[PDB]
Amino acid sequence: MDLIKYFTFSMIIFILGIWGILLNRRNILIMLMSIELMLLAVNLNFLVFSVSLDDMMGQVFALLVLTVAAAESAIGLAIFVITFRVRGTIAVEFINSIQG
Amino acid sequence: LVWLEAMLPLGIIGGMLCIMGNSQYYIHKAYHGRPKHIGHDEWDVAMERRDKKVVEKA
Amino acid sequence: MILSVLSSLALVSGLMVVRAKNPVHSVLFFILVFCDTSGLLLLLGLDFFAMIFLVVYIGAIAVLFLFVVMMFHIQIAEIHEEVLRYLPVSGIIGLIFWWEMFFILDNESIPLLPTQRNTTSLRYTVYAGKVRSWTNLETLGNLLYTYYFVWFLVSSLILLVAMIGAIVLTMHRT
Amino acid sequence: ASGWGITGNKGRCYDFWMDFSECMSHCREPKDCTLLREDYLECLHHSKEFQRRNRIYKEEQRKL
Amino acid sequence: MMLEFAPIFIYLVISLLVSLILLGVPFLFSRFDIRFYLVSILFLIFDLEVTFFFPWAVSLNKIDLFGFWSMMAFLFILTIGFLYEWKRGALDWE
Amino acid sequence: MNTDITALEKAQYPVVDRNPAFTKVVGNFSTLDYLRFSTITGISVTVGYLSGIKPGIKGPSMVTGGLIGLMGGFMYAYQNSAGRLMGFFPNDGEVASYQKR
Amino acid sequence: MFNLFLAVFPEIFIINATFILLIHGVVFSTSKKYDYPPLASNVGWLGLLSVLITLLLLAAGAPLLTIAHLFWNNLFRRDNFTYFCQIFLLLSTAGTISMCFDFFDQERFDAFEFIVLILLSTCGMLFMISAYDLIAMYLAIELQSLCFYVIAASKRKSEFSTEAGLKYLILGAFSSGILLFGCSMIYGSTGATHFDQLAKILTGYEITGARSSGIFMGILFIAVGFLFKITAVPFHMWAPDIYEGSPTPVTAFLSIAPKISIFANILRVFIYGSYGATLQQIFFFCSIASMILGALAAMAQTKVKRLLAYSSIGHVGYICIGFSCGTIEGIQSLLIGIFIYALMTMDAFAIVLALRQTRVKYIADLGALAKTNPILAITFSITMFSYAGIPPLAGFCSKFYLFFAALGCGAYFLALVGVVTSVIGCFYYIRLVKRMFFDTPRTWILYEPMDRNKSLLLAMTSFFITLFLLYPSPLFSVTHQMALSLYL
Amino acid sequence: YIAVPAEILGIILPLLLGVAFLVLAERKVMAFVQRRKGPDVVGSFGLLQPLADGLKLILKEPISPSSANFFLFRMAPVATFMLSLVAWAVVPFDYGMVLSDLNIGLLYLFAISSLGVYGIIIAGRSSNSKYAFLGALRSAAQMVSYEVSIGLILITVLICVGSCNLSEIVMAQKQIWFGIPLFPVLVMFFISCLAETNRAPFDLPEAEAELVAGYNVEYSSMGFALFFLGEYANMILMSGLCTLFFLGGWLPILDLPIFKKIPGSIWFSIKVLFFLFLYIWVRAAFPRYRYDQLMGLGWKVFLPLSLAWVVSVSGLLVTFQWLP
Ligand SMILES: C[C@@H]1CC[C@@]2(OC1)O[C@H]1C[C@H]3[C@@H]4CC=C5C[C@@H](OCCC(CO[C@H]6O[C@H](CO)[C@@H](O[C@H]7O[C@H](CO)[C@@H](O)[C@H](O)[C@H]7O)[C@H](O)[C@H]6O)CO[C@H]6O[C@H](CO)[C@@H](O[C@H]7O[C@H](CO)[C@@H](O)[C@H](O)[C@H]7O)[C@H](O)[C@H]6O)CC[C@]5(C)[C@H]4CC[C@]3(C)[C@H]1[C@@H]2C
Ligand SMILES: C[C@@H]1CC[C@@]2(OC1)O[C@H]1C[C@H]3[C@@H]4CC=C5C[C@@H](OCCC(CO[C@H]6O[C@H](CO)[C@@H](O[C@H]7O[C@H](CO)[C@@H](O)[C@H](O)[C@H]7O)[C@H](O)[C@H]6O)CO[C@H]6O[C@H](CO)[C@@H](O[C@H]7O[C@H](CO)[C@@H](O)[C@H](O)[C@H]7O)[C@H](O)[C@H]6O)CC[C@]5(C)[C@H]4CC[C@]3(C)[C@H]1[C@@H]2C
Ligand SMILES: CCCCCCCCCCCCCCCCCC(=O)O[C@@H](COC(=O)CCCCCCCCCCCCCCC)COP(=O)(O)OCC[N+](C)(C)C
Ligand SMILES: CCCCCCCCCCCCCCCCCC(=O)O[C@@H](COC(=O)CCCCCCCCCCCCCCC)COP(=O)(O)OC[C@H](O)CO
Ligand SMILES: CCCCCCCCCCCCCCCCCCCC(=O)O[C@H](COC(=O)CCCCCCCCCCCCCC)COP(=O)(O)OCCN
Repeated sequence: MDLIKYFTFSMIIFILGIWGILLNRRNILIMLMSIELMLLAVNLNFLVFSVSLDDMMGQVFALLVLTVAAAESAIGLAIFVITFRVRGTIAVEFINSIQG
Repeated sequence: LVWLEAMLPLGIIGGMLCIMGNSQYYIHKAYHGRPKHIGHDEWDVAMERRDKKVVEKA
Repeated sequence: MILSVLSSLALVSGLMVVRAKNPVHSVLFFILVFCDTSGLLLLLGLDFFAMIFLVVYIGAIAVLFLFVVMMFHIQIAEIHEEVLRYLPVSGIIGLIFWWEMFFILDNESIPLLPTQRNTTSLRYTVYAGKVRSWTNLETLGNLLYTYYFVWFLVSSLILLVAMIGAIVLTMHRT
Repeated sequence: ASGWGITGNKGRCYDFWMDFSECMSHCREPKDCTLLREDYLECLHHSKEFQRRNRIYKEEQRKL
Repeated sequence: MMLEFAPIFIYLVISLLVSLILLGVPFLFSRFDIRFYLVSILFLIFDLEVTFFFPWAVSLNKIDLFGFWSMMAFLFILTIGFLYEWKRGALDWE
Repeated sequence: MNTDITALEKAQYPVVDRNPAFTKVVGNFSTLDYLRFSTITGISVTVGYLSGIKPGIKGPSMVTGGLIGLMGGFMYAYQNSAGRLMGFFPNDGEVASYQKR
Repeated sequence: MFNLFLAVFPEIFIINATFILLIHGVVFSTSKKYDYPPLASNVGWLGLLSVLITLLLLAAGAPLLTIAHLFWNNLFRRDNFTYFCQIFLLLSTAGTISMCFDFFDQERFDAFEFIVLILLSTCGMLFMISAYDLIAMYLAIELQSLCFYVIAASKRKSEFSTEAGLKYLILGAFSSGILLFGCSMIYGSTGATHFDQLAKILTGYEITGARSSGIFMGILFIAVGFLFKITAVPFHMWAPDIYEGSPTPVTAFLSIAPKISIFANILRVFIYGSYGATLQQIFFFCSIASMILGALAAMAQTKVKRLLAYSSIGHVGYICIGFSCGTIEGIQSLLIGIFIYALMTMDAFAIVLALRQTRVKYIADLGALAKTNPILAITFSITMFSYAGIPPLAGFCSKFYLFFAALGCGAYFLALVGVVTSVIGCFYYIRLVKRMFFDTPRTWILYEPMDRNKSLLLAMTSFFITLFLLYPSPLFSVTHQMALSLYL
Repeated sequence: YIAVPAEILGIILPLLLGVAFLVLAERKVMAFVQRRKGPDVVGSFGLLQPLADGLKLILKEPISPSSANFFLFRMAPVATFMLSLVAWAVVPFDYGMVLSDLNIGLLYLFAISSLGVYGIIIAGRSSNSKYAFLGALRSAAQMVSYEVSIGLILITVLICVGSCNLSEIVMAQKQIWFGIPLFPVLVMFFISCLAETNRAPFDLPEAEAELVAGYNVEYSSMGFALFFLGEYANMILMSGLCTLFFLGGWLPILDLPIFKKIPGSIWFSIKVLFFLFLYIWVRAAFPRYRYDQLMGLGWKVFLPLSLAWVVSVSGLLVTFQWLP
């Protein structure tokens, strides 16, 4: 039962990220945090499979995905900062001017 | 020679460090029968598990 | 059982990430999730990844999130909303994902039911692979820089983009 | 399929992989390599092994 | 082997208990500064640099010249980024 | 590091040297290789000069353009010379020099 | 050892040149002596030069790109298909850069880092085209995506640009996570990430009753990421907002190059791999949805940029019809449609960039253009009629294959939808012609004449659009060649 | 495993005593430099002063200001104290004298160091005081800045050793102590340790007289004591790490029978004591940098030099094939 238990752990993390997207319509910072949660779940999926399959490819890609997660968070938080600086607020009603 | 006053707390610190080493070393030795071996790898663990059988079943 | 404990801690901490009213609290719970993940990694024997998750996710990424969220001083009125009216939409979407995606491995990876017999004696030991065991660290390092070096360098390019973008978007030189 | 094992030796399922690949490299119909393919996938997931052992456990629970 | 991590967990539990005892016995008797974000970004980058250094450092005996120069190229890219940050004033706190 | 120069598409001309050394490839540079090299470098220097006038850095811009052109032109000449020695490009001169030395 | 790297000479050169330009720009932009000169145009010219030299290196070394293929096999795969894809990508990047100089100097966008980020994204897309493993594909996609996130937010004091960036980063990161999940499921189910290994494992079985749900959902999630990238409905709504809110040169660049790169990826993953009818049905349903929604939403638009965004969504629906029918002619038609759509989009955005010097925003702002600039109004009218697919303009090729694929595969509902959406598209395209030629507004907007770069690019693309179907043989042959090279 | 808690206590309790007496030793040495006596009334030669101060602290009423972060405010000192304690699980005092013989011990120490910042950050934010928050932000930035140089120096040692095992790092110095060829690296490491522990000349939280409030200004009773104890335990740990990496840990100065008579734990202790004395001496000798100056030093001086030493050591060892 080990492999099903390790996989459902990562799976609950992924579903939690999805739920965080669904439940945070006024809070886009938490939406970013939910996306990181999904990325963490995928990283865990690669590591578990590497062990289960006795193969190193899952481990190389896990490290590279960590690099991508870091760069993603850096750029995303920069964009958050400049949006806040322009508006003085992070409320979603001030980032809805592009439409139609 | 008054400066020797300052060497007492430092000596106490050094003795404390010696205790943190030696007390944990002797407790482990008493419990396991031999001192801790640095670098216990898969081979050593397999050796100990097989040696349990080779001893007890003799 | 131990995986039940760690998964329960991760479940609760993740719910706290997505449901805490204060975003600083969300960042702190996120840190608890990464600690639990590191515990799982230690169970898998991947101590390098277990430590790196602490160093990078908690030591660098979460610190960045905490610095940014703390200086924002978000008022709850700007991000508050009642979530009782989402229970149905989360129920279908969660259930469908639950029914499909927690059980996707079941048909391919059928679990071994633990029997009332000692199967431990059927574990076969090959001592040949135990003469010179490799750490997780050296197994990874045998591959990153020679056989898959191009992907390594592309990741470096990704980090360079991050540095440039951080400067160009936020810098206001005094 | 890569062959790099997590402990620094040949991966567990790599010889099965290579037999399957070598078969498919000259058999114009993949149905001729079905047996080797299912051997590779059995090495990855142990599905039939665990199913058979669960049958044994089931019969034990039925006769008790 | 992961055996050596168990004493660390028991050590953590004991240290936590000592902390609670010490802390609990006395109960008986709006100015955003971007430079912090920037230093966080720089720390993130060099944190990943150290991360990638670790396997390389333990693997130098096996990867030989090819691994050395591949890591050198990695460092060259990251150091060009560092030079960019230096010139732009990201390293000045005045 | 195990290496294998073997290409997917085989050479259509006689193979004078399967994996020519760097210095051998450079010494194999012909007059046409030098013409390509010099043309690419000169165009690059010209672009650097002309694009540098408005910012006021025409000299340094010439140097930057010239560095880009030098590297690109050398890479192009090396590409041609190595491809000729390997039989991927028409290599009458290489074959003639090979059948004699 | 050195000769092994002949397979990556183009990429080495462009990366090194990008580093040189980064150093040049940062050293002289900070120079008090030179009074902090703007270097966006200087670096732009040097980077256009670098792109052209990269194109020369790649085009002239066709066989050498396949050298040492066994050594490079676990990193990438270069062939005839990647050859032509990468040439077309470099040509598009060069054109987009050439269209940026008036924007640099008249707006005074002085940031040279814009050019560096464009060049790094071009490096990423080059590696995307040659990717032959899920890991390499993901890494190259992420490099490209991060560069776009940064450049979409380049007007960092603008509400519109910051909004675009924020929406892009959030939705892009979400879709990337979904795709990575799919990749993890496929690896866990097959033990492989290399495209050759995946082809061997998946071929001959598709859904033979005992189907790997892990393999089936990994494919689905990867397809969702791909569809987000090509702005296919229902994963499209990021595209109109990002296209409108980004700086117009960014919008022009995003409209062309990523499509080339990601379709290269889609061909080599799906077409070269094997789950099968399920995935062609995915692209079938998304094509129909994209055509319908693009037509209707474009009909609703009053602004030029949003109209072009929705037009591109509809056209990717038309293109994906070719991927769906799963034949050599389908692939060829998809490639022909990408080439022609790219040249038409380049023409349209050259006009838009020319008009942005007087801040064109609304379709009604084009009023009386046939009076204030007759040859410009005609040129823009040719582009619109080509977008509408009126023969014998180049745009007629996509309409012709849309109906060619429906009638033969038996798809009468698709033909119905194509007829309706083509008529709707023609209406909202000729509305622009009516605005420039038929209307008599009380207030006119007089536009500043375009620069030489855009006039030359417009002149060449306008001859191509009018005259392509007189001599279409080279495109037809080159695209048949590429379609065949995917499997042989 | 039943005897493991005894070993853990035999580590933790003498460490707490050692910290209590490190405070006294700092006071004594500082006084003697200043031509005064320092504590010499409370107990003979002032040796009972730490017990009296600790007793006073436990008998002090806690304040717990009316903040909205009631839990976080008390948990921050617990976090920093526990992190200071747990690094000692992998520290070897002699051959075989170590609680956890981690193969990944070097990276584990780096991880603990990286975790140390959260106690300070949370104390600053939770205290509901703009001065504490600003001071905590500055201190956190300084620690993360010098962590980069610490990590790169760690990599230099790792290149020399080829293993993350601390005991292996010690035994790799049997031929020569790493502090001899890498002496500038050792100087860099000691300075970075000063900055990482918020110690003079880098002690921003001690600069109240400079209008720079510390992160722990709102703390009283045992939360403040926990912060103080964690800081001094970290000073002892940094001295121990300097000893392990560059002075050959428990090894004798010379491989001779006369030196091999005295136990390795005593060698290790003496080297640690030298480094603690240098901590105190430096605090006694110099004024402090401003925040901006020390940040400039962290990013502009120590990072480039650490990276250069990484490159030079690796290149030299690869060239002549002297790698482990
Ligand atoms: C202010 C206050 C003041 C007061 C106070 O507090 C502060 O002040 C404080 C100051 C404290 C003292 C500080 C220090 C010691 C020394 C310790 O005693 C030596 C430690 C024991 C083990 O450690 C050694 O051994 C290691 C391994 O070799 C050495 O490693 C080598 O090798 C490494 C690898 O190559 C290299 O890397 C290293 O460099 C290299 O050195 C390591 O260095 C060395 O330490 C001594 O072992 C022996 O005992 C064994 C017993 O079994 C006997 O075994 C024999 O019998 C077996 C059975 O037949 C046979 O099987 C065996 O073959 C056969 O040998 C035998 O006699 C002999 O081995 C006894 C405790 C005491 C007095 C402390 C008492 C408490 C205090 C007074 C505190 C006090 C409270
Ligand atoms: C620096 C900062 C500070 C913070 C921090 O870092 C950062 O600090 C860091 C410090 C970290 C902790 C460090 C350490 C641990 C311990 C670990 O826990 C070990 C658990 C493993 C080891 O457990 C046993 O392992 C061996 C047995 O396996 C025992 O060996 C015997 O057996 C040998 C064989 O006969 C003999 O040969 C030997 O002679 C004989 O002795 C050995 O004694 C014993 O240890 C795994 O075990 C389980 O796994 C099994 C498989 O799944 C499960 O089996 C079950 O399922 C099967 C079907 O699947 C059924 O068939 C079975 O019937 C059915 O039972 C079952 O649940 C259970 O066994 C859990 C994680 C944790 C807490 C970490 C958390 C995170 C931190 C706090 C980090 C934290 C983040
Ligand atoms: C049959 C095709 C299918 C249907 C589509 C038709 C699309 C067009 C719609 C037809 C309705 C009427 C269209 C009226 C357009 C004719 C008027 C026109 O375009 O004249 C242009 C002429 O536009 C051109 O410049 C067209 C040039 C295209 C060149 C194509 C010829 C290629 C070979 C010729 C070689 C050179 C000339 C040889 C002899 C000297 C004048 O432009 P202005 O804006 O008025 O002024 C220009 C400025 N200045 C005069 C000072 C220079
Ligand atoms: C802060 C420091 C900056 C340093 C910047 C200078 C160095 C940057 C790296 C430049 C590339 C290498 C330049 C050094 C020339 C000497 C190379 C050499 O000595 O040849 C060796 C081979 O060296 C190499 O081939 C490694 C080249 C490193 C890769 C650099 C990347 C170049 C382009 C890669 C294209 C991929 C796309 C890039 C993605 C961004 C011979 O080794 P061997 O064949 O005998 O055996 C192999 C080995 O010993 C066993 O594993
Ligand atoms: C196929 C259908 C039929 C096509 C017809 C083919 C005929 C060939 C074309 C013949 C061209 C006729 C004119 C030649 C003489 C003009 C020479 C240009 C003068 C020049 O140096 O221009 C500079 C600007 O560069 C420029 O203006 C050059 C850049 C122009 C953009 C085009 C190239 C961009 C890169 C490739 C794009 C590919 C896209 C395809 C996907 C400086 O101008 P100035 O001195 O007036 O000062 C402008 C203010 N700064």
